[PDB]
Amino acid sequence: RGPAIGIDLGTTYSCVGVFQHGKVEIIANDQGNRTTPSYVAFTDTERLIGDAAKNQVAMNPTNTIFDAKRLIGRKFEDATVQSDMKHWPFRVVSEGGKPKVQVEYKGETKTFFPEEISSMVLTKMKEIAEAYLGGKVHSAVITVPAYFNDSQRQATKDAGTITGLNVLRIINEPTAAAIAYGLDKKGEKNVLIFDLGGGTFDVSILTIEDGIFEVKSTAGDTHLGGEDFDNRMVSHLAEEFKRKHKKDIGPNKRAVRRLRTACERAKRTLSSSTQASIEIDSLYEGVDFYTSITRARFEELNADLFRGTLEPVEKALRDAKLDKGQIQEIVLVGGSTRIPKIQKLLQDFFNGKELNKSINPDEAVAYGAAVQAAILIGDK
Repeated sequence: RGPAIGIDLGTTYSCVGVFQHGKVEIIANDQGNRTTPSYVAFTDTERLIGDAAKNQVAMNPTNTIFDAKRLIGRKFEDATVQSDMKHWPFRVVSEGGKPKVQVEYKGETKTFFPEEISSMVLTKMKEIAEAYLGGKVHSAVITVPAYFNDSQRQATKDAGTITGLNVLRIINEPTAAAIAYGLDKKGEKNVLIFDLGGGTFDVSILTIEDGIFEVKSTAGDTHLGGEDFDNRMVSHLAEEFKRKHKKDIGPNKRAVRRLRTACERAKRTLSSSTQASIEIDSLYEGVDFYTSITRARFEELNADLFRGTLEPVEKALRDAKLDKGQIQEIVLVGGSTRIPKIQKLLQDFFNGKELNKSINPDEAVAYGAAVQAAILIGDK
C-alpha cells in the first residue's frame, strides 16, 4: 500500500504530507509552496491545476473553478448550493439532480462533477508527493469537515478513486489536527479545534479517550475568513489613495484587485511584524501607491470580525454542555489563526490557557492525516 500519505483537501488550498523515518514531512509543490490552491482552470488549449490555475484566475474567471468542496456530495437544489452559486463567477448546472460546473474548454462547453474537479486537485497532490519521494504513491488518508454527511464523504473518496489512490480512510479535519499534536497519547480529554482559514471558520469540540475520538459539537461560519480581513484593509487604503491623490479606484476592477493582492501580503507580514509596506507601481492613471499600515490599524479595521469569532466558541461549548474550564486542549488550525489579536482574544476567553500552535496551522491537518496513514499501513 506504498508510502504513508496524508492529504488535506481544502476548499481553496490543499496540503500533502508524508510520514517517513519517524516524522512527518510536509511536501512543497514545484513552485516551492507548501500549500497548493484547490483550483482547476480550463483554457483554449489546456487544463491548469494548482498555482498555475490560481495565477491566471483574474484573466479567466468564468473558466477557473474553486470551492468544489462546497458542492461535492450535495444535490443541486440544496439550499447551500443555491446560495453559494450567487457569488461564484463560474456557472453551476444540474445533471440527474447533482451539481456540475460548466466551463468553456478548447472552444466547447463542458460540464464536470465536483468529484471530477476534486480528483484533478488530488492528482496534483499525488504528483507533488511523487516528485518529492520518487516512485509512485498508492494510498492516502484524506480529511473532511466533521459536519460532512455520508454522501459528501463517499464523493470525496470517489475523487480519490478516480485519481487512482487507495483511500485508506476518510477522517475528520479536527481529528487529524488532534492526532498531529499527539493528543490521543498525551482518561477523557476535551479538545477544542479553532479552524479559521481563508474562507471558512469551523469550531469543533472533541472527546478523546483510549485513542477513540468522538465529535461532541460543531459551530462556526461557512463564509468567514482571511478574505474578509483583507477587504477591510482594501476599503481603508482605497480611501487613503483618494485622500492623497484625488482619484477614486472604486469603479476600476483591476486597481481594486491589485490593492487586494497587496493587502493580502501586508496582512501576512502583520502576523509577525508591527507594520507592513504597500508598494504598487502605477496603481491608477500612472500614480504609484507606496504606503505603510500598522498592525494596530489592521486590528482596529477588523475589531468586529476578530471578537466575533468567540461566539461560535461559546455556542460549541453550549451544545457540548461544557463549561469553558472543562476544555483541556485548544488547537489552532488555518492560516488566519496566526493573527496575534485572534490568539490573544482566544487565550483571554480561556482564562490565559496556552494554545497548541507549534505546527504551522496551514499544515496541521495534513500532518495528522499523514500520521494516520502510517498507522493504517503499518509504517508506524
